[PDB]
Amino acid sequence: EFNIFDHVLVPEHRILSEEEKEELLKKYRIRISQLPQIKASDPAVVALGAKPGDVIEIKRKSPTAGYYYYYRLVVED
Amino acid sequence: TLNINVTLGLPRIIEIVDARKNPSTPIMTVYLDEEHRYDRDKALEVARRIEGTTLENLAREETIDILNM
Amino acid sequence: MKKVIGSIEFGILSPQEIRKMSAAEITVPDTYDDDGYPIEGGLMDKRLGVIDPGLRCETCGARAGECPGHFGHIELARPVIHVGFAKTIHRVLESTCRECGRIKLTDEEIEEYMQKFEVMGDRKGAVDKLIKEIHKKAKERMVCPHCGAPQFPIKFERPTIYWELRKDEEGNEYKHRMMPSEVRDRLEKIPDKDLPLLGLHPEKSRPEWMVLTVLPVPPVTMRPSITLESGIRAEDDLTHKLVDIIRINNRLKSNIEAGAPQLIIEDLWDLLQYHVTTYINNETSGVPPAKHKSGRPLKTLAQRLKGKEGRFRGNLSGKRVNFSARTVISPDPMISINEVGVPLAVAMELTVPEKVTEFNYEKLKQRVLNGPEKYPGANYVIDPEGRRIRLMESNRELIAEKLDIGWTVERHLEDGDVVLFNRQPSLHRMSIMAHRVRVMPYRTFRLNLPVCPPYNADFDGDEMNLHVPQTEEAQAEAKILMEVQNHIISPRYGGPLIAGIQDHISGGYLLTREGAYFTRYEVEQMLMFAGMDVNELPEPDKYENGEPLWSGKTIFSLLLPDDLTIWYRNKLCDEPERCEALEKLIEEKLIPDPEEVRKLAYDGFVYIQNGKLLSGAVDKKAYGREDGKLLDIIVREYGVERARQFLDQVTKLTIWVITHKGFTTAIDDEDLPQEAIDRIHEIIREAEEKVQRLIEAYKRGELEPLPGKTLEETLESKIMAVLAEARDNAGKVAERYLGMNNHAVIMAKTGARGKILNITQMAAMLGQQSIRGKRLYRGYRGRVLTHFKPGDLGARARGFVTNSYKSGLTPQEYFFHAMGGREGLVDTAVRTAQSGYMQRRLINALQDLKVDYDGTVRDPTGIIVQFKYGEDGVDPMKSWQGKTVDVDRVIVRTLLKMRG
Amino acid sequence: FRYTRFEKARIIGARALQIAMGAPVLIDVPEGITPLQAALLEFEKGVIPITVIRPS
DNA sequence: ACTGTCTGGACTGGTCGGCGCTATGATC
DNA sequence: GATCATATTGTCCAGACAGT
Ligand SMILES: [Mg+2]
Ligand SMILES: [Zn+2]
Ligand SMILES: [Zn+2]
Repeated sequence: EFNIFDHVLVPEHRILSEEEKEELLKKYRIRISQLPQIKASDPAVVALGAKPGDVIEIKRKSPTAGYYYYYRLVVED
Repeated sequence: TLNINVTLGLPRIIEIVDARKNPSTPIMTVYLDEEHRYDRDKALEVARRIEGTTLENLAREETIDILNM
Repeated sequence: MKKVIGSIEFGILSPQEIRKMSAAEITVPDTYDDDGYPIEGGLMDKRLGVIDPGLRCETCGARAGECPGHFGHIELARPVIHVGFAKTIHRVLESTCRECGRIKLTDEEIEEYMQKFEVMGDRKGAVDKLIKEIHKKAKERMVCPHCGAPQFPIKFERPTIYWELRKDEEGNEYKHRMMPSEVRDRLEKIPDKDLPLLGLHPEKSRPEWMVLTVLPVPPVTMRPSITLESGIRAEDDLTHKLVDIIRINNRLKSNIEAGAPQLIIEDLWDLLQYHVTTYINNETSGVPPAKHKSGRPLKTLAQRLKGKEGRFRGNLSGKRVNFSARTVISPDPMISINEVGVPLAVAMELTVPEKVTEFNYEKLKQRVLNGPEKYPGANYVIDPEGRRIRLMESNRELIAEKLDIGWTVERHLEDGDVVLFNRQPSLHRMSIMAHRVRVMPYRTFRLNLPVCPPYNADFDGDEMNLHVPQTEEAQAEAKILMEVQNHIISPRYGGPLIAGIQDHISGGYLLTREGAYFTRYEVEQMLMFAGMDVNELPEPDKYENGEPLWSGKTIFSLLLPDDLTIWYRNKLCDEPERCEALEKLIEEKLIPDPEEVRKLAYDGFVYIQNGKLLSGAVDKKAYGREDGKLLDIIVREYGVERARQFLDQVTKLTIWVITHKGFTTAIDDEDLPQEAIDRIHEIIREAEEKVQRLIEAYKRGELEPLPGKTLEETLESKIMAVLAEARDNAGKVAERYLGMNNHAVIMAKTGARGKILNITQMAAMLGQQSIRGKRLYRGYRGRVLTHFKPGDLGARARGFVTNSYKSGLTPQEYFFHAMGGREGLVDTAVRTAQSGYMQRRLINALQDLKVDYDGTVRDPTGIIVQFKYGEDGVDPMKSWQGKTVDVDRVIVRTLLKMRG
Repeated sequence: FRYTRFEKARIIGARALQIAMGAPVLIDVPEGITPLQAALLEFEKGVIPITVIRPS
């Protein structure tokens, strides 16, 4: 089958662990509601098998910095 | 500048920033695998598979007949 | 001390709050009597404030101009529905029990929504969706779970009419009109616990408060009354609307007290409801707007807040300011780019308040002694007590001998003062910059020519605005952040914006071209004119007839820093084989001998070695806007002050060079030999023959249709392609015979002004005139003009101008060119409004975003938009061609510096 | 540690405001200059007493 | 669940100056 | 001939909504 992550427009998506999520929240001094949101019906979310309440680490292909890290919180539809 | 059939310019950026559900004159860029990207015949048959053909464009003229109802 | 506003809490005013905050009760519709005095109990009662200068407020005791005004209240005979809350009233009525009064939801559902509300509270969209879902769930329920009472559907009719579809005894369905009193009684039974489920606050916005019982009349300061030149008072629209409301309410109260039949009561209630609805909003759909006696549709509270001329956009987000000036601008190359020419009359009117200190007591005392009529002087003096004293001839000495530490002197504008210079429209942040005041006797503003591209300002009648900061903090902010030299590089594309223009580019090309030599007198004069700090002339490059001569490259090299090395290809490079040898010589050694470089020097390849222009000529690629590599390198590697000095010197040098050498254009610059004209005519005839052959092939059916298009569009595309190819061939033929000695060709090629196509149109031909990307077709049946035969699809009949500007256009070609020009003008005048609207939308969408101290970009709520701005934390203004760091340039510069 | 343009502008504005209503200059300045010029000279001499509080 | 229909809204900034317009019918 | 109440109630894009 055609994986959703093989597209050039789709960056790598990885589910953060609990300790990784806590460290990310501590680093930026933000709550879980101050992160960008991603819908639970997103193709990347259903491909990763994530559930609402998790934080997805996105490895963007930066035109300026080469590789850039973005974080999105899974929320219900 | 205002105003195939791609209509770029200020209307295009306006449609992009306004998050239009259906952009004017949508265009789909389709690529082919190794079995079809080298020869024109495979590309032509892939295109004719993608392209939607209905009866009204195939017909030359329309005439309603009453004898056969 | 002093306090600031931390937060604003909104809500609906209760009738008790309106009664308590009211200073008087208004019952008399009349405002002024015959004598002009205000009427007690009227809308212009002195208890609500004072407008007339001789009047005194009964609530404040103050005079006009300082009394803030006081609110009133009107006791309505019957309750009325607020038009701004009608949809909310209908939603709450549909979502609540008619007799029980509770929300039509189960206890478990209520608890579930209560817990869900706390999770989604930051995003108002989630709260709106939850409210909509709760309303949809409660709307379909026809039996209240709390009491089991049956419910009926409620129909909402615009603007404030509610219908209940009750059932008769026989089962017939009839619409029952719900009066505002019944609606308010239904809304009063809703408990405070169900209010958060309905989107209302128990203490801030009760549902029953949406039905108005007391109407707060605004203070007279909110609706000022004026007198005309004929003595007739001109009341505000709100005053007339309140007059109508008071009259209708009084009539309704009198009819109620008289025991009038119910039919009259409903009619008066509907009239009062209409008047209140028009008072709240006169542009309500389904309502005839309230009209003045003359037929003017009155504007009300809703119209005073919204729109371009509303309170927000017209008075809050933007407003007129003091200490501002505006006049026509004129060029001035003699002043620096950091300076602005201020008229003496403007300078003597605008004042800057300077406090008297120990180090400026004498200067301010002299300013006070000079007076307002002697420059440099002062107009006003402020004592430490805080009062303002106007300076005149009688008291200028008394104030001057009374001056001490702590006084404020409003002296006239002097040289070196910091002011804001702005041109409208302000599309970008470079439209307002801080300049230095230069006082001039004439009546026009003076702006340096390199600063024009940031303002997009020419001198065909342009006017510009000047603003003088009054506080020390504002002056410091303008001096540090908004100075002209600090914004040479445009943050939009990371390139030069404050750069040289047409005459500077042409003068630089004339000075730095091959074979350009100047005498000792000319070199000394241009050095003095440019302000360069040169005390002795360099060694002469060559001697002619016993007189020393200096090459223009040698004079230009005095501007560059001694440790600057750069090489690139400019716009004048037409022979790459000559640049290839220079590039190979530079690459092979990396420190080429200056004698070796000059042997194979080319004007198309500019090479600067240790601040010496060994080869090349100056063009738009040197210090032009968006293309000047030398200016961009000077800004990045030597700072903004050095770049400002370089620009100020080079502009004057190029201006002197172009002024005294002689630059001109004449009618013979577009002249062409007979052979070129014959070739152009042959090309035009061949194109016409090809078009005719294509038309004949299309008529005979031999034309092959293009994929995705029919025969007509295929023929049109082929004809347009043929005509474009013919125009390109004619342009090439014209360019062949126009050499580098032509001044117009110099201007076009160097990038100073114009294009090669501009010279082509006057020399060879205009080409094909088209509107909206298609050939001209609007006109008669089958023809644009009557002079052509019907059905003619030829080039000449469809807008192909074979003539040129020099040869002269035919009347048909004149009409076609007029059509094209009209299309262009219409396109510009239409595009400007859409571009402005899109810019306003983007500005309002991204106004709050800023970079924090940790590099993140966050909204005011706290949501992180970007964990690092631009994903690399680099300002686009300081980015090298959109990249983070220009590694190759840094490596080359460091290697050259260490090996040189 | 380097000052940003906004921080430098704020410091210069605060110093000029202080000089306008007292706060004698800590360095010798030429006569007839504005308080803003005095604050700029103080910043150039590196004698400013105003510091910047940054989040931590 | 789609699909055509009804309704609401906003219509680039600034500047220049001019030219009108802001009661009426019926007693006493 | 002077005064007095009263004086009427423009295309296009996006969201919500009956109909099949
Ligand atoms: Mg102009
Ligand atoms: Zn008052
Ligand atoms: Zn109930």
